[PDB]
Amino acid sequence: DIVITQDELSNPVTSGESVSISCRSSRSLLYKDGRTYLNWFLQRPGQSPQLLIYLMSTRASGVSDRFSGSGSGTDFTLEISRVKAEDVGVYYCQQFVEYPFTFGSGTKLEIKRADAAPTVSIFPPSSEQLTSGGASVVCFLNNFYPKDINVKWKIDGSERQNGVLNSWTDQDSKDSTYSMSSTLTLTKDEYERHNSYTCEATHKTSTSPIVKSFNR
Amino acid sequence: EVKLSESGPGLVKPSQSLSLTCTVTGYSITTNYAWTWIRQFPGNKLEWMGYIRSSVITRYNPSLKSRISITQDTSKNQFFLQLNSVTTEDTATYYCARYDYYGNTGDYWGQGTSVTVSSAKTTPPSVYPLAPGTAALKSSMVTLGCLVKGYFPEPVTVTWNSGSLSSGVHTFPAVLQSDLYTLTSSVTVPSSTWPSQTVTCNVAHPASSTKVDKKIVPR
Repeated sequence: DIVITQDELSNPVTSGESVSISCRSSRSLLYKDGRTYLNWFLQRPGQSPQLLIYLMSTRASGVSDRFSGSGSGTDFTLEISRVKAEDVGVYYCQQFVEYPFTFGSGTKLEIKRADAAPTVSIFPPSSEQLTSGGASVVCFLNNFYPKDINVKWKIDGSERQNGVLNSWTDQDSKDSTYSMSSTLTLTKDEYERHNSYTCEATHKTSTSPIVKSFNR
Repeated sequence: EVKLSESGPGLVKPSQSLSLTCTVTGYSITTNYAWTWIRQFPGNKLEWMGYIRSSVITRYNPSLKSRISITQDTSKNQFFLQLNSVTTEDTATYYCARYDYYGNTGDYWGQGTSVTVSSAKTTPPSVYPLAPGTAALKSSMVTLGCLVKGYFPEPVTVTWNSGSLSSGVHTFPAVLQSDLYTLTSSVTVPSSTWPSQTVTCNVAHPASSTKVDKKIVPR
């Protein structure tokens, strides 16, 4: 079958800049009718794919003129002019000339914005959970940029790595930041045997870890 | 003005048959469009599965062998996907879409429906409030949360004050541990509006028919 390749973007793009994304096909997508059967989609974080361009260069209804498609029969470019925060997501090309109408692997667009420190919040186990025999300590590290961050847990001053589960959001469509949750899960017994719990964020925006603590 | 919507079981056992429905409103399916099924795997790879067009013509991805059938019910303006002999490799989000013959779908895709293929059992989540330990700066912001723990399969939906609180929410991707998922959601509001106004998270798990509200109260 036709093999479709999409290239990584090496750099994040600032609001207002324009960026070109590449898609390549091992076979010409130009058909007998003179039309080139190549689509571009955006999939915004959490959403269904949305078509931007079909027949290589035609915009779908309602699609901003900021999006323009060009190409040969085998090398294609999507140019996104004057990038907006809401453009963040993964851009997929899809050949539409023959089965199996293969989608490319996608190219993620990241927005470059000003650095922002994480807003850190810590939460003791709920009384309801304690009743159940479990104890989860939750820490949110919210709306930071860039995405690179380290979280460290300390129990009574000593680092804890076991029982930590982390989750990270995709880049925000409105403010171009990232957020992260860190949950330290222990048995009720384990939790009752210690006093001081600390969530500590290391991020480029601060020389010192940004720490949040509570005493049981 | 066209709208498409997928429906069907979110959990199917291995070797069993997956069945989904696409309900189309606003446009007749006895038309010259490729009424199509697409799926997106964990990790986000997209795969074209097949279409039905003009009521009686179909085409399928050869990768799906003879496991796939696409049919329609004209009376209900619905088209269907059947996928037999499923394995864990068929775990994906399933989408229906209306493709024209030139490749144009616009935004005529469904919201997608998650299908998990597993022998594991449906388990409802326990929902826990996340309040702050003490008092934090007033005339500023306060973050609250909910821990949605120990459910299977995906997905869960979290809202705050039944959708009234939409900005400043972060619902994190679930983490899988021992065939059970755990997710947290945070919400940030003016310290002026809490605890003076109520803040409650609404958690739904369709697979287990769970729908729980948990009010965040000062501890």
